[PDB]
Amino acid sequence: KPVSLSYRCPCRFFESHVARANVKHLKILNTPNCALQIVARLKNNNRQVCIDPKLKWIQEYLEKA
Amino acid sequence: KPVSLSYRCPCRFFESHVARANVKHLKILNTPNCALQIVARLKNNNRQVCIDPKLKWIQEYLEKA
Amino acid sequence: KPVSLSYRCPCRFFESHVARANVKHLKILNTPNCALQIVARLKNNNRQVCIDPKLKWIQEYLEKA
Amino acid sequence: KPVSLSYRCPCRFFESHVARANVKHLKILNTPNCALQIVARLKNNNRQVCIDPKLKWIQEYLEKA
Amino acid sequence: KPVSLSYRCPCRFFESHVARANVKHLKILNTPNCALQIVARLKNNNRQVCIDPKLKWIQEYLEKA
Amino acid sequence: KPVSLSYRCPCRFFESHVARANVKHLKILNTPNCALQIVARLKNNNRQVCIDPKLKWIQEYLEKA
Amino acid sequence: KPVSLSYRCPCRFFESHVARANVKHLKILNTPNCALQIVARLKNNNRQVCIDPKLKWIQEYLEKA
Amino acid sequence: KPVSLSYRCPCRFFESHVARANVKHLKILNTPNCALQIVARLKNNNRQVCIDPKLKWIQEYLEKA
Amino acid sequence: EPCFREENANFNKIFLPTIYSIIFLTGIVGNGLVILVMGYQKKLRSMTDKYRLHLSVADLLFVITLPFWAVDAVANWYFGNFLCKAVHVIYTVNLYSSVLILAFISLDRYLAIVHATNSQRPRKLLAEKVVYVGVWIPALLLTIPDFIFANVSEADDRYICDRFYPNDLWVVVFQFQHIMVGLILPGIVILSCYCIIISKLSHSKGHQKRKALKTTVILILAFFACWLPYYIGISIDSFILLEIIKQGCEFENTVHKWISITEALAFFHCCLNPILYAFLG
Amino acid sequence: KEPCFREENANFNKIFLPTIYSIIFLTGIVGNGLVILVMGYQKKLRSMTDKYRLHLSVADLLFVITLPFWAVDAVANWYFGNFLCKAVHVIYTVNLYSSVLILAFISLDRYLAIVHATNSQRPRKLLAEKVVYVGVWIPALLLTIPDFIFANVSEADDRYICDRFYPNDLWVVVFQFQHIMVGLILPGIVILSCYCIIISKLSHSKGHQKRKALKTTVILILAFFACWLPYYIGISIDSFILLEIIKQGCEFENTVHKWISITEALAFFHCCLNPILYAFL
Amino acid sequence: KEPCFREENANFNKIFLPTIYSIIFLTGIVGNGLVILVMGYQKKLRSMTDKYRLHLSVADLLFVITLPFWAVDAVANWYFGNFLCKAVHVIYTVNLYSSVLILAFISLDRYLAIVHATNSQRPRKLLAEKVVYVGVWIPALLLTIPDFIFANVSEADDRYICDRFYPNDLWVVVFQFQHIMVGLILPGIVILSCYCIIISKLSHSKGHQKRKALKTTVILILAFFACWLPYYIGISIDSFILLEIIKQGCEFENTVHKWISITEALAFFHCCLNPILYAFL
Amino acid sequence: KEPCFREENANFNKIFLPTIYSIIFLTGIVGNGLVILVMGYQKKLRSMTDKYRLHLSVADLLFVITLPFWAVDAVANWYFGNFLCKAVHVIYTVNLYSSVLILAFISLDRYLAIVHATNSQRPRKLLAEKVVYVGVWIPALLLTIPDFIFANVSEADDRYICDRFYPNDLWVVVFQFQHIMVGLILPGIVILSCYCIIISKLSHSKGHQKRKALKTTVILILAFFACWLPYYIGISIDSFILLEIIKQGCEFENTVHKWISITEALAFFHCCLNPILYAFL
Repeated sequence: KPVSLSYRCPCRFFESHVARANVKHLKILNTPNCALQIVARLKNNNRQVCIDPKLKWIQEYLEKA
Repeated sequence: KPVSLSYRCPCRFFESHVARANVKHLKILNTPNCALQIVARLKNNNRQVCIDPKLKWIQEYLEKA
Repeated sequence: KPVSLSYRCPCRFFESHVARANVKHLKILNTPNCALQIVARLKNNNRQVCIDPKLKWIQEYLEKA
Repeated sequence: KPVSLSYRCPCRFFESHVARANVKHLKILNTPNCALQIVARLKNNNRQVCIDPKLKWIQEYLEKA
Repeated sequence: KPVSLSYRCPCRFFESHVARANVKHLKILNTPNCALQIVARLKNNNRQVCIDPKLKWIQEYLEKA
Repeated sequence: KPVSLSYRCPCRFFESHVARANVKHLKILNTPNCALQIVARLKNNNRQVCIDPKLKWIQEYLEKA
Repeated sequence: KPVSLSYRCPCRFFESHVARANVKHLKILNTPNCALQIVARLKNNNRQVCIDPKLKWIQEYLEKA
Repeated sequence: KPVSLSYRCPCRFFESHVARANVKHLKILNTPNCALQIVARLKNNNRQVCIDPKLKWIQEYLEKA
Repeated sequence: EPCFREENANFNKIFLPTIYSIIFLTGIVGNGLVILVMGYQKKLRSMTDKYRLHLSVADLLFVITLPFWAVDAVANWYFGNFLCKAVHVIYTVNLYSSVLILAFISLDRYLAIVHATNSQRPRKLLAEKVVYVGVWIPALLLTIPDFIFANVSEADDRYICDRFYPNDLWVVVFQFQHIMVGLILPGIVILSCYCIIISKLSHSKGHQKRKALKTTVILILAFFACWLPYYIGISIDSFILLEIIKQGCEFENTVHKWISITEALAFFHCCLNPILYAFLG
Repeated sequence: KEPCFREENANFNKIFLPTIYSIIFLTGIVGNGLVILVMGYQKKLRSMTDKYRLHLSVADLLFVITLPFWAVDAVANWYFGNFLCKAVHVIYTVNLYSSVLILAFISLDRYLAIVHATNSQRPRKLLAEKVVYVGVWIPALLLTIPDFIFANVSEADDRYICDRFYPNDLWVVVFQFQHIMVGLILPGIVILSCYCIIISKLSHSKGHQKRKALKTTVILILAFFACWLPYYIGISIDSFILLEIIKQGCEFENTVHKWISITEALAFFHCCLNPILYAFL
Repeated sequence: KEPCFREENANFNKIFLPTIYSIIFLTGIVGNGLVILVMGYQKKLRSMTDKYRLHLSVADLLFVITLPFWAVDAVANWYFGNFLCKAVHVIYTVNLYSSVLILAFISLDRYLAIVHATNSQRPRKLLAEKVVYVGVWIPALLLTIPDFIFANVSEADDRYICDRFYPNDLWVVVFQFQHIMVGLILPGIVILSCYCIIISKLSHSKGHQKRKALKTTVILILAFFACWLPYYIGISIDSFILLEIIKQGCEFENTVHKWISITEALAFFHCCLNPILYAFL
Repeated sequence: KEPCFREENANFNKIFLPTIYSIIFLTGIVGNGLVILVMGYQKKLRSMTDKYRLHLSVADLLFVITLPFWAVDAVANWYFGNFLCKAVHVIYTVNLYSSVLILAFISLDRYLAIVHATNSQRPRKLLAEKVVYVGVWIPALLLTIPDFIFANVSEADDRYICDRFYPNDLWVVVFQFQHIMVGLILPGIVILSCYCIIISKLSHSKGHQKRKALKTTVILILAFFACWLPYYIGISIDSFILLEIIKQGCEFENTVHKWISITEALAFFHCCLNPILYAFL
């Protein structure tokens, strides 16, 4: 079945440009056996935008625990 | 100042009973000189509740990256 | 007509596990010629769940009048 | 303390004129050292109103255990 | 066209049982070339119900001007 | 009490320019020892607006009785 | 294609009767390659109505900058 | 009155990042003793945010007339 | 526009009976003591004490009917029409009589200080004969609309003890007459007599044998400071009624709350004469 | 026709109640310890009145031992079982009745001293030594039997609150009416009657200095009744909320309960003002 | 970024402003009329401070003449045109500068009298007759030129507000900073420095009675500055709200505006305390 | 279980805190400058209490030097770096401990003077000259090591706040409990014990005039503890909110924080009253 009805990522918006100063509490969704879906809320625009799991600021925020 | 009020925690009663399917957005609050607060917005009740840092679902979500 | 369009019960959730401490004001529905539909509200989750008419706590709450 | 204000009960104006068809959910309040208060949510006005403990409809709904 | 699908009155509740004490501000609808659609809101039930233009209380309220 | 403010009506600035088609509910408030209130709920803005008692549209609406 | 589904004017309410005293903050819509759609809010009726780009009051308000 | 408190304008904090497509209604406030204050209601967030008087989109919208 | 006069005054129904009961207790105790000491034992010495005895009589008459207002603040008037008329008549009689007693006190002090050589018989003639026809007869004559218009009636929720006028112009002209008789003309008279008293006392700095002016000055100042914010509130409400101030109905509700609170606080002139008698201030 | 509309979000009461409780606890414990140390142990009492005041201080001392417990009950909930709940309740009711019966005894002693200044010296001694105990302390102890049986700890939503629990509402109306009567009406009438007789008899004196000791007594009694008046007015309105009289308010009942808590916190200042009156004169 | 949205319909300000304005108007007109009548027309002044206090009372009378215009502007809107608007604004500005310059002159006169008590008597007469006018009234009149040329009335939506209208916000910031400086900083530094010198020199005396007249002066100066301090703090915070320092608040600016209005109403009580200090000593 | 619910605006606190801070700053700087100028430089001290009051005024001057930094931190945000943050915090903690240790020294000196009035004159001199420094100033300096280490500036949302930062909540619980203990419990017990002994021993005297100097001391100590009591109650309730004892409130924590800030602003009036007690007697 190469149509993929189920198993849909919220992995689309892989935006490299992420501002750590304007970033609110980013949410790591508990997707089972998928990629790391990190929806970061932006305090400047009051909206949640997805971020790719390769940014230096996101990795530094995840490692600061 | 012997007292401190401007800087308290968001850390409040870290629950160990959190459903991974009901956890839609587990926002990790980035704060300085505090514990790793992880407030997850539920799906059934649409209200943010705390999650403990030793939870298996939160560790599996953080280990997906 | 063994298909039963109308006259449906709310007697599905016959859950024996009922917490009396977390039980809010339980609603006994006025359903004529039906079983005792006791939809107990839970103070922990702020939701109403049906309870079977055989629990000891529900019988003790009904008999305390 | 000759006055009492902390244990106050929902035992005000016990009416005996309630329609059984208009009664959607008759939530019986579970309180200690209080009367058997039963507030029913109406269907015509969608407002909760109390019912007396000697009502025939409430007794038939309670015995429907 | 003997169906009269258009030009329908709201005059469907010609109830003589009208309580003047529980009557709120009754609304006289501006229906052109129709009967007096006097919807008398009831303060007891917080609902708007039409009344017939022949009650003694409604005529006394209309004449008190 | 030479001042007398305990019984005042909603009786202020009855506007003559009132649309007959926009009048949905011309609520006639029954106020003793006061003028006949002709406050009507509008249709364009859904706000109650007082009408004149000598208006032709209100008289034509009240003359259907 | 003389039908023109998309790219539609709000170039309809070209009302010359504009009151500058009752005019709220009028909005000039940023429509490229179109006429100046100036929708003026009215403080009397709390509604936005379009105005033609030829009124003396609208031209005096636009030139007062 | 060496201080001034009454005529204080709603013309503060001029923003310079406004999208022309997101600007649905750029309401220009008609007030005295201030410059051209123009707050545009956004389409994505449905919230009014101001626009600078030297913006290219606002100048193109004002130059359409 | 629909005003829809509804207050939801949950605080007033618990605060106004407290103030009314406090004023009733201290007013009936102080006025009973003052009437027992001076009006029965004849312990009065100066000419001011006759006017203060008249003021205490009017004060006791008002605080007798104060518990009716204390009941009417939280519950509603289930007493009767005749009691409603009597309570309103006694209220207006006290309200004008206290003001006219204070004006007569100021005029007596003007006669005593300035005309200190010949005004001995006129002050006695005043305080024995002219005080009745100059205070109580106008106070009883100004209660004719209280005898006519005051009636208890339903307001579609419960009973109300008030008055009902055919037109609102009657309401605003009676409010303006109440402001003009209660505050403006007697205040002008008192200020004129005390300005003349101060200007004449500045010429007599060599002797300081009299200090009975301080008691009357303190009493009059405390009375007018008690009655000033209620008069300001009803003046603003009277200008609201005369299509001058048109700022919505939430402002009218705020003016109603201010008038009720300041009217209840303006009954502190009941605990003014005997408290000043106790302190000898 | 809503039954209760139960409301527990009083955020300011849990932060204002322990502050007032701790201030009154500290001032009461310091002042009553000093008064009992000076005039109870060292024999520094001179006049006949002070013995009664010493009794008052003992009652005041008994209250301020149990005042921090209520402070815990202001911000936490009760953890001390049922015996401490019964002891705290019986101590508060004993102190509340005993202070007003002591003031009735002081006022009647002043009536005996002022009017019968010639042949009443041994009845005053019999009043202050022998019959005082069966006058105040025995009725205050006998008025605590329903406090002894009915005060307990319930099973709330993990609270364990400490209160009396009645079989029905008729009992709480009867006991609130009896509390209003014995706390304000009969001793207030007795105090007012003795003071009216004292003021009437004192006018015959030629400005004697025997009324110099009356000022502290009337200041103490007036301060006590001014402290306890708004709480009594509030519980009168709350008792009239029952018996279906002013039933139309539902949030008004919650405002009444908040007023009861605030005025009951403020009415514990009667323990504060007994040694404060000894610090001054 | 929401710029202001300055529309909150603050109803309690429009009922609290005319009460304070009318109270201050009545007591200011009565007290300043009495002070000008006694010590300005009859020649009752004895000490050298009374001439400066007469100047202060003249300025106080000038301001309380135009205070009911501010009451009418508070509860209604302005109807008196532009000439009366300019006159009211210029009178308030000249009174506000003249009172603080007069107080600086009183403080420096006290410095000359206490320290140089031997060889400085004719400099005090030259201070109090000749150079006082060019000391206070000439700079206060020269500080009113932007008040003369910028105060007007706008063509608003049937309100016609009385205010000064500036070309830009830089002029508002500059004139607010100049107002804060001339009203508080330099006369406050002068008064504090001369009073520190007075207190340092007064310790060498052997408890002389020459400091009995210093108490009224320091009480008047302290009452004036305690009246004007919170308004100055509020307008300093408002001036720092401009030029982008505290720009993160929008409703905080409206709270600052309400605080400025309330404290400006309460800071007009400096007209109250000049003849009140003459009523007492 | 909601995580934070942190209040974001606190609009009235930002306009009320600099007003109180500026009033206390001006009065403290003027009064403490006058007290140090008169009794510290000019040798005007007579009794033994004035040396301790000079020490208290030195600490008061030190705190009111850095009070405008707290005003700027209240209405703006901190811009002065970390060294000024550490200096302001260490000066505040030094003054807070030093004032209460100085007051304990005054009370124990009064106990030595009243009880041992015959053989204790050289121990009082050794108390006031030599051992006072290691009594108050050395423990107040040694109690600032966690204030020296842990007070810093963080990186908030462009705020740069000035606060003491701890590794975990156990440290802030321990240091809040230690602050409550050293600030209220042990010096309060010492002061109460010495004053109980003074009052018990003073009853043996025949009404001597040696207790005339005790009134100013007990008024100063009572004013200090009445100023500091509600802040200590608020932080005790906050400390018991910590360790999961009161856990049912989430907006109650915000109300507790607002109460702590308001009562901490009002508890800086202990700098005000020390030279105010010297202005009076």
